[PDB]
Amino acid sequence: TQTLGLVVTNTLYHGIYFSELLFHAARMAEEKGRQLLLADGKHSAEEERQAIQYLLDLRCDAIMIYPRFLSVDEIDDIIDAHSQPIMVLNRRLRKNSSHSVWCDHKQTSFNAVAELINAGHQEIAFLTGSMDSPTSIERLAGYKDALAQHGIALNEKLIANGKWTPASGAEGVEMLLERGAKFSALVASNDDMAIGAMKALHERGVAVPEQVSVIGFDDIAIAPYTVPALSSVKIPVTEMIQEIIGRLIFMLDGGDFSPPKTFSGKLIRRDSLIAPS
Amino acid sequence: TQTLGLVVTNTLYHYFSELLFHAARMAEEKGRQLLLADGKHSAEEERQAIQYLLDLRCDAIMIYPRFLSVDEIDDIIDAHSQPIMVLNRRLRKNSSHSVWCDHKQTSFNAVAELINAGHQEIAFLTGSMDSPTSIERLAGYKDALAQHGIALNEKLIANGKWTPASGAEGVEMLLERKFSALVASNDDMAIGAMKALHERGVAVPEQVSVIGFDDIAIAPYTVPALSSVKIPVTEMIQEIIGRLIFMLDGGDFSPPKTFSGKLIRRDSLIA
Ligand SMILES: OC[C@H]1O[C@](O)(CO)[C@@H](O)[C@@H]1O
Ligand code: NA
Repeated sequence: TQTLGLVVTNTLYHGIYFSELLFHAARMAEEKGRQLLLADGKHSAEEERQAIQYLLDLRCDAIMIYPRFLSVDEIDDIIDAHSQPIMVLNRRLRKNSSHSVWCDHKQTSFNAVAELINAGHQEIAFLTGSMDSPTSIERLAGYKDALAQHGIALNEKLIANGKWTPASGAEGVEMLLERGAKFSALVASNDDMAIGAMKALHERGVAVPEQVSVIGFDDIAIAPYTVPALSSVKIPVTEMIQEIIGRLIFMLDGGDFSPPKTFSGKLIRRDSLIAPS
Repeated sequence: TQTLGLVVTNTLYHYFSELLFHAARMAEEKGRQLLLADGKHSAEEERQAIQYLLDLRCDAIMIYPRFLSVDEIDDIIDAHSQPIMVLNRRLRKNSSHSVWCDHKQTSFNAVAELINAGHQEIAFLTGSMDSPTSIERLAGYKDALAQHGIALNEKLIANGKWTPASGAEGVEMLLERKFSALVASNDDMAIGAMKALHERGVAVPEQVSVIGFDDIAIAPYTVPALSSVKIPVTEMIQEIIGRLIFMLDGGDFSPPKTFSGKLIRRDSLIA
């Protein structure tokens, strides 16, 4: 039998929803008659690398790595050092670019922020995710680029560092309100923080969306059911997983590495978003 | 280093988020590698998953079964010297190899806490009826009523599917037929239910009190904040990983620990 190996970091948040990604990977492997193995990549570059080798030494025939910590170059070196088909999710490779399936998180963020600016929002708050996360880093970069491209000055008092948890959302908002710098819209780097933030705003008697419009990322199942319904950036996780797993199985059947279908999210517009007052 | 193998069918890869995070974290705090295999869609495939991991030289196995029966699981246990344990299922012979929560009892106790606070007409939204947890929560609800001794009304009960959309749909159904509290089988459903109540302009908790099960991270941040039954998932994972490694470390098996849920009262509930 052929086995597909998955390596995924033990982080509380994942930019590509983990149970969703695992579900579609498992389903795809099952339908194509492959066994699936997932190894804990744990929580550092070194352990992500060791988990890849571990799976090979279990005779996995192909590997999908979803790494938080390994640098692009480290990933390219891994791919080159091995004969088995190895592909990377959520990171864009420099040398082995056909081995990546990636979503331009920076662009998605730029797009959500640009939408706020074109709806009339000049003073936009931003809640970051953890600073060790590529996805968090890209979203923040897309926020700063959207401001700078629209001739809006960057003010770090409008950026609150968060940790992907609802609590960090509520606390990030309380911190921004105490800072006193005015804002008409808030972009949270995931839905959990956006929900925490809507709570703290409601508690402080700040109307959403009337006084502050809110956007998250992830488009979680509860987003249409928050009060008010949460506008959110949807990532094509399912598509992305079917691509990388489908390609890895293609390789095992004699396929070759063809150029990348790249991906982008879409902002889903719900009641938490409107023009300023 | 030693490896702990985890067999979980993909039909459960939708609580699962928690288990994976916590099993991995707890394996790393103890210096072990976690490896997971997919139990797929049959007793034979779950069995084969376990054997697969063993033949890859995992040192101990945890399974979260869907298809394999306990008779079947007890026999797998007897046929292997490697520690093999089961999460969320009660074993008959090797009960010490089991980590399980009495979902029917904690459901009972939560609904009872509603009765004692003054509720008499209590609505109930089920999870998917192929899930034992779903069965047991319904069961615990019907027991608390019958025993209080409020008489079961099948009009106060709707079928859900564990999703927020199904919670809203369930409430929509219920509204086209009188209750002061609503019990949702998970938070996700509770949240969709509160959305449908708000949409209809039914006041929560003033008109309808709402509780869920799971106590998810977002619960305190909903509007109103969601009252929920906290299951000790983290503690149960710590227990199963801890016990396996105890076996590996040379220790031995022990009578199973009892885990109970607890109702956390928030703004979405009153007496
Ligand atoms: O989808 C979430 C629900 O599904 C299950 O994983 C299987 O019954 C439950 O443990 C959980 O409450
Ligand atoms: Na994280």
